[PDB]
Amino acid sequence: AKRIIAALIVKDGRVVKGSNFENLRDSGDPVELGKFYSEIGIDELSFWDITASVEKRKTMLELVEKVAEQIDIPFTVGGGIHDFETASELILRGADKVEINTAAVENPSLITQIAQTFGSQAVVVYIAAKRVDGEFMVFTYSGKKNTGILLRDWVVEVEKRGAGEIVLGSIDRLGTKSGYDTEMIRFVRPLTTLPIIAHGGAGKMEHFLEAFLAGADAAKANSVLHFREIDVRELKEYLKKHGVNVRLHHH
Ligand SMILES: N#Cc1cc([N+](=O)[O-])ccc1O
Repeated sequence: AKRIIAALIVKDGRVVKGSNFENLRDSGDPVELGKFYSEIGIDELSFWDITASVEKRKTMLELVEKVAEQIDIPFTVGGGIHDFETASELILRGADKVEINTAAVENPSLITQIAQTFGSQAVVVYIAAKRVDGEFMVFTYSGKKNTGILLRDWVVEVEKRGAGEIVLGSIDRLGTKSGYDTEMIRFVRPLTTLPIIAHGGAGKMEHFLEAFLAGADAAKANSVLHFREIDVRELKEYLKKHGVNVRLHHH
């Protein structure tokens, strides 16, 4: 089974750079846009917040509460989640999963701490990687720091610490529309039993097929969806056509 995940970069409760969906009352409203995606076949949403520190905590909690009210598919929230209490408030307020990267690399036990209370399934570790001198290396602080840690080693440790999913982000392909980094995905696939979410490089429908052939369990994309370079229901139809298994109350 494969998942298509829409990623929305948000700031001050707005979708950064908005969208091309003229049928929407507000093409820059993350809740309405997310709601719409859920109705046309997106399997999950992922929100990445870049609000300034002062209002950030409150803005992210308001976001997840509003989203959880209106949508029924799973969603992830991320962006500067650095400790357990921040992760916890967001999950309790409505998010299904939290995404972490830098804070996990600096304190791998953070993975375990969140999973202890909320289950491994609530913990998504984003791994940003790039080729450096012929090796896949792990990068932190939004791609600014080469940690010197090998991708191979961090993937294995991440599963060991109890993460539920890995987002595998190729800095080599980010923003290029040249396609997902399938060599990187194939490199990581045999190292872990966790679901792998491909991120970085999506430009056309065929890129998604290639990513799944590489062993990804999900594929995440941003502006190619919001600017409607790819249509969600067309993409699902296309994937199904070529043999990809795509899909189309607790007290
Ligand atoms: N969600 C998300 C997301 C995360 C990162 N990131 O953790 O570098 C980048 C782009 C994104 O859309």
